[PDB]
Parts: sequence; structure tokens; C-alpha cells
Amino acid sequence: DIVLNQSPAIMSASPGEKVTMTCNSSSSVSYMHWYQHKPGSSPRLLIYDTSNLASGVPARFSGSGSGTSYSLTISRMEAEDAATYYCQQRSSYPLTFGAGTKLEITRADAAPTVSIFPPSSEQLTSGGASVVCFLNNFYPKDINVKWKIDGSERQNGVLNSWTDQDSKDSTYSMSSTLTLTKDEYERHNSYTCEATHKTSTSPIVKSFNRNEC
Amino acid sequence: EVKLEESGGGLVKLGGSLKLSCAASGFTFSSYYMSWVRQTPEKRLELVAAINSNGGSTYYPDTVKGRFTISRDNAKNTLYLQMSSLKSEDTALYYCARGDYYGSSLYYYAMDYWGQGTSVTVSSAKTTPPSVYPLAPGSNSMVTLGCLVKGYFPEPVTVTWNSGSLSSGVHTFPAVLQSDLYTLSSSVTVPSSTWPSETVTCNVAHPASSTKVDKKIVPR
Ligand SMILES: CC(C)(c1cc(I)c(O)c(I)c1)c1cc(I)c(O)c(I)c1
Repeated sequence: DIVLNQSPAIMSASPGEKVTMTCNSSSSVSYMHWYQHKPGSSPRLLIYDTSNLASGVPARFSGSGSGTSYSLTISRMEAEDAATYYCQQRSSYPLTFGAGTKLEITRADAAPTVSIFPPSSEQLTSGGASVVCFLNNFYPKDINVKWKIDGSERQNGVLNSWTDQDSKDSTYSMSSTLTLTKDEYERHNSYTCEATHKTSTSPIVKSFNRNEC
Repeated sequence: EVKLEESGGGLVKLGGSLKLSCAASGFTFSSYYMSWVRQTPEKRLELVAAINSNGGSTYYPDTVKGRFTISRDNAKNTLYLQMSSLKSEDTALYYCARGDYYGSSLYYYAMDYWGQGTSVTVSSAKTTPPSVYPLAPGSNSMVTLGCLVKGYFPEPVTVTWNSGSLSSGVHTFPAVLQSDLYTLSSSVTVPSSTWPSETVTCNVAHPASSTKVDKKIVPR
């Protein structure tokens, strides 16, 4: 086992921009490989033996590094190159792969579209109640969503989930589901969903009440 | 043109066993080193086993050596990987890639062609059919709807809106695991003129439990 630290874990790049990612090893290695992995497809050999490009690879990809430090370079970034790259050592067995570097596309900031949904009548029959709040199409990825029950905040019972960067607009969509019990749900009135984002200095507030409709 | 196709993945309990497969096509299968590589749920790549030209030498990492068996059938152009005493960390997407050519004058120890992989889950959790819940607003020209697919196991799960005729505005968020149960949600955005004036249906399918549910999004 040879630890291969890939830095950084995640990073963004704009089209035409230069991207450089390293991959240091705990022990000296003779050569280093590089693979490109994109969601929906299988891994792809990108560079073999440090600086040798595989078949049908654009010249913008270049390999370098020796000893305990290997780097993968992209002359000018493009949306076609948004994926996760893994480095592999080929000096000792077993053949180990690095943690991986996730490369995202940099686009213009986009405000999220918030939307809160009360629990359905089907779930309330089973003694459960889940309040969902969608935040669709925004950038960058980092975003904070907060819950409030009758004014008071709730941090336990929430389950967030982001989506991979969309290939069309290159935005991020995030979901948040607050699950509770039927009794605890029928115990309060105001259910609010707050969304604080880079493009939203103040929080975007969406709420509803049980004493309406 | 080359092709690699796996098969055999599924759900097994702690200590169970499975036997995978790899369909070779578009190249002399009896001339390349074949191996298996898995991808942990945390998106980590690990080599599990490798075999040479014939059924001679084999390699197994210490984390797997002693319970996984990698055989091949050059006459049948197939690659196998027996899995026994499966622990929890064995859960992952197992690939089968091609290694170096038998006579390359010098080996590279690289895998240039991979496969789509076959998902394998090792857990003592019981297969639970999911519960589909409609998400409708409670009292903008665009309206957002969605359905909640809570409490199921194991993966995967599929969702479509109006039988796939709604591709734009759809968002299926990755499931979340909490207490041996997955929960997924999906949203769809449509013009306010189309809803609730028309019908928006949510199509959920769970191959594991072999269940399929269609749910409408009624107003209120
Ligand atoms: C896993 C490894 C390093 C290997 C395979 C066998 I079998 C052995 O007996 C030994 I020691 C070592 C290997 C992987 C690939 I992928 C190759 O193309 C080659 I060559 C070798």
C-alpha cells in the first residue's frame, strides 16, 4: 500500500483557463498514470508513464512529475474536461489509486429557486411526516438551508442531497427533507424553509401553514 | 472496436458469495492481462485481482487475498471473479479492464479499457419496497412538483415524469442512507398553464423489490 495524496480534493476552472493538479506519494515511484472518470461513463486512461498521452487524447492534456510528485496539466480548460481524475502508481504492488481530484466548470453566479412542499396525505397515514424544500439551479455549489418550526430552528432530522453539475447550464440543484412524526407535525403550525446563498446575502424564505388550503 | 461487459452483481448478506462475469469482444482475449477493479461508495478505486494470459499466475491484494478467486476462459472469451466471505467494505461497483499485451517488450501495468461495472451490495438489511409520496404546493409562471421515494433497499431506483416525456426541468437527487434505508426525491418544473390543468405523473421503479408505482400530483 502506497498512499497517493491528490490535491486539491475539488476545484473549479473556467474555459480557456489553465488547470494543474498534483499527486504526491509517500514513497518514490518510477512512473505515474492518469485516468479520467465522468458520471454516466466508465473510467478512461488519460496518461500512462507520467507524460505519455493515451490514444485519442487532446494535446491540451500533459503529464509531468518524478520521484514523489506528479502533476497533470490542462493547457486551457473546457467543459469537455469536467470530471474526476485519478493518479495511479506503477512501482510497487498492489497498484494503488489516489483519492481523486474533482474538476468542475466555472460559470456565472446563479440564484437558487426555492420551493417548499408540505407532507402528503399518504405519509401522514403511516405516522410519518416529511417536509421537502427544493433549491434548483444555482452556483457555486456551497449553499446553506435552514429549517424552522413555529419560529424555532431544527437541525436534527434533515437530509440534504446535491446533484452533479448539470451538463446544460452547469448549475447545482440541492434537496432538503425534514422528517418528523405525525404527532409532532400536527403539534405545530408554521413550517419555514430558509436558503442562504452567495447570490443571496439575505435568506430566501419559503413557508406554509397547517391552518390554510 | 472493443467491448467489456460485466454481470452478476447483486445484494448478498454478510458472508455470502457471488460470481461475476466479463464479456470480452473486439480483440484477442487470449493475449491480454485481465483484472478486476472496484469503486467504493466513497468514489475510491481499488484493484481486487488480476490474471495473466493463460490461467497461470494471479494476484490478489492482502485486503482480498484468501477469499476472492479470479479465473478466466480464453476459449469462451469470459472473465470471472468468485467472491466469498464478503465483508461490508466489499460493497462497490466492480469493473473488469484490460491490462498489458502478452508481448509488449515491456509492461506498463495500466488499464486502458474499462467496463460499465456491476454493482454489488453486501448488507444484512432486508429488501424494503419504497413508499412513493406526491409533493404538491400547499396553497410565478413556472410551478415545481415532485415525488418522494422514501424507505427502500437496496439500490438502485429509477424515476421518470409523464413516462419520460418530461426531460427538461427534472431533477433526481441522489438517495441518502440513514438507518439501513434509502430515501430519494425528484422535482419537476412546468409552466403554470400545464398544471393543474393537465396531469403530471411520477414514475418510480425499484428492481430490487420488483415494484413499480405511478403517482399523480393532485393540487392541494
Ligand atoms: C497486479 C499485477 C501487478 C500482477 C499480476 C500478476 I497475474 C502477477 O503474477 C503479479 I507478481 C502482478 C499486474 C496488473 C496488470 I493491469 C498488468 O497488466 C500486469 I503485466 C501486472
